[PDB]
Amino acid sequence: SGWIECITGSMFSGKSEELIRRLRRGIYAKQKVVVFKPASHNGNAIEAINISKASEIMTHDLTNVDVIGIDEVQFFDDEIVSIVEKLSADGHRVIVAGLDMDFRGEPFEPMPKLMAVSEQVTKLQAVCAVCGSSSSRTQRLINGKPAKIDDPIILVGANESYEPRCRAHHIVAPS
Amino acid sequence: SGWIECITGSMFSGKSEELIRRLRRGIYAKQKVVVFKPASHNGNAIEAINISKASEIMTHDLTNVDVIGIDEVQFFDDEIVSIVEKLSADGHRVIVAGLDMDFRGEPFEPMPKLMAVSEQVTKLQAVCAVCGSSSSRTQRLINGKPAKIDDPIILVGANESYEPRCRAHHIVAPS
Amino acid sequence: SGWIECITGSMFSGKSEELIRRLRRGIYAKQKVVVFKPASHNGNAIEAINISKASEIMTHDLTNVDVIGIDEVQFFDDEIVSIVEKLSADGHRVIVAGLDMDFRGEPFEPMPKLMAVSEQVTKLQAVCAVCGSSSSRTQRLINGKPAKIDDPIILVGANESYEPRCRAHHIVAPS
Amino acid sequence: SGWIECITGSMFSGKSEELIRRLRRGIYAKQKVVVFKPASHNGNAIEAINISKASEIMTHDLTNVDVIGIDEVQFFDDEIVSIVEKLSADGHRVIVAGLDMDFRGEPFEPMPKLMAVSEQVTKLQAVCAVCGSSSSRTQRLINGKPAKIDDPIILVGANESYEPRCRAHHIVAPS
Ligand SMILES: [Zn+2]
Ligand SMILES: [Zn+2]
Ligand SMILES: [Zn+2]
Ligand SMILES: [Zn+2]
Repeated sequence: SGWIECITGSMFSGKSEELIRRLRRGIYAKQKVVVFKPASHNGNAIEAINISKASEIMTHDLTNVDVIGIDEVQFFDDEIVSIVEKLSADGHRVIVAGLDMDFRGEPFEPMPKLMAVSEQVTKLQAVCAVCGSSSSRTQRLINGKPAKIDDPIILVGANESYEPRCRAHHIVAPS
Repeated sequence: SGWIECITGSMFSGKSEELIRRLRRGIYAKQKVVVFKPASHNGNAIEAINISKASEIMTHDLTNVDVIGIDEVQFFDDEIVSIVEKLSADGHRVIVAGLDMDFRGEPFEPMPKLMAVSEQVTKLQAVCAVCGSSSSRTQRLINGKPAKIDDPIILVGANESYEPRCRAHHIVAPS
Repeated sequence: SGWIECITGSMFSGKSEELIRRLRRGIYAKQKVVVFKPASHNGNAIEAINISKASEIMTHDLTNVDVIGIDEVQFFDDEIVSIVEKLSADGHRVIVAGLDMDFRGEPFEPMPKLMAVSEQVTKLQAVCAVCGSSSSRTQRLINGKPAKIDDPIILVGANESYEPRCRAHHIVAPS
Repeated sequence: SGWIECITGSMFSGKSEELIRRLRRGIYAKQKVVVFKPASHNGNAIEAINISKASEIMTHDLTNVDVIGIDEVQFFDDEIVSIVEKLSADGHRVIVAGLDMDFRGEPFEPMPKLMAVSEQVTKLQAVCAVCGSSSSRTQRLINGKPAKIDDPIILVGANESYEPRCRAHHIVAPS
């Protein structure tokens, strides 16, 4: 039967690299492997498919596919949850990777529900760019200073950066 | 600084035992440790506190407490999330344990949000009572047969049982 | 088929508690479970067997046993390795728990070989009794002071204690 | 202070990829990172150093290096163990990756001792090329058939291959 593996953590934790590592094990086992993302060994290669909408997944013929990866799952909405549940019901090994929290430390839909329903959950940590300890947050900086709680995701002409930080060095500025 | 560790999995996965194991490490380190639950080494013992409401946690003086456990967190509502966030902000190591899903395979509030915000997440599996493989679900049986999707949690006079099952042997009957 | 799971770590890491947790999953799956150590749910209970010698394991009829635990494996010599390999070959789930290192930080036979050959390996950490960080060592103290590199395991009339410590607070005194 | 992380598993388990993933977290934290192997982000890149002998490690000036990777550690002998112990004593985060067992299922020196002494140990599994279950072994095939227990590592003109297999599909032929 099928199952779901969930890979999560902050922006700099290497989630996507870990997803690919797991998928490449499929290749060496002579399995057919695909990875969906927001838009090789002895002849066997990961088939990568760029998508704009979660619903696109079901338009592909996956009957002969053993392992299905889905990267950056926070890009999609709650629809991806039932898709993943159906795929694993159908007998596929499904591996999903995405952010646990945004820059504000707010949970990123739909990872919470995916973590709750998945057979396996791995939360990867990064390393704090301030102190070098294990980190769990992503610090957004705008013009050198911590982003404010109500700063929009998209800006025009702003100097901005992201870095991994531990809880102790993560700052969300007041609105 | 503080952090949150999340222990989750099905009813028969040993979540509570794992919570206690982690807390007892605190004891051997000569830390002060408490565990809250829904209602010892060289003199140092886990202080267990039975509570009916999440809000009770904040009525206790925890200033000198190093490690705070909270068991069966699915008993509480979303209020427990900000409490846990505050406690870890305050510098405590907070360890929460609770169910990931109910008998229907539906996510059990508030574990999804807690998993999303926690530094560490461990999903424990049990062993399937049918086939002996790793299990992730809890099968509810009423009068020998799989519970229906819309069966109430409380019954009068029903023969009922729970057992660990893998996805392949977990059955939710139609309504 | 069978496999071997290895649980290791320092004296105060809760290895034995973790072993029991895993074994109790067997019970809830209605499996027959035994645990060997150096010398219950719905009728199904862990059968505990106290032994002086590794060779005793093979004198017991284990044909109907699903899960075999062996605690404190550092008590036994290298003979336990082939026994464990045979048991897992025979189709048993074998779970072994024991110390990784002694008070000197020296590897404790036969755990290194067992870790190398096992399908799964879990190294548990404790909490440092000095600083509260994750610990990997056991500090032996004799008359208040770090034990010396060539201090014997057995003493007469000595004041001695053990506590968990991180590498940074673990001290082995010169001979 | 420093510590040692050990990454192990069979030939097709992705050990080297996991090593690189961990090292790249160092980069994003603005740490100085090097990787030794048997013979980039915002200006910061992993410095890779090809070596023939473990003793070469100590001829490099590592005083300003935060994280030290060592890949394919089974290439080196027991000398690498004290080198790694010294480096971690010196305050470095040391990450070692290497094979747990050879094609015969025999422990590969010096990984057993490294696993015993390290703070963290991760054994990665691959996927069985026969049955698709989790695998822990590497099957060596010579002229289509399982390699014999006493077949040499080096051959002239032999058709040979390696594939990941579970214990149940791993075969070592009699001598
Ligand atoms: Zn920090
Ligand atoms: Zn089953
Ligand atoms: Zn310490
Ligand atoms: Zn197989």
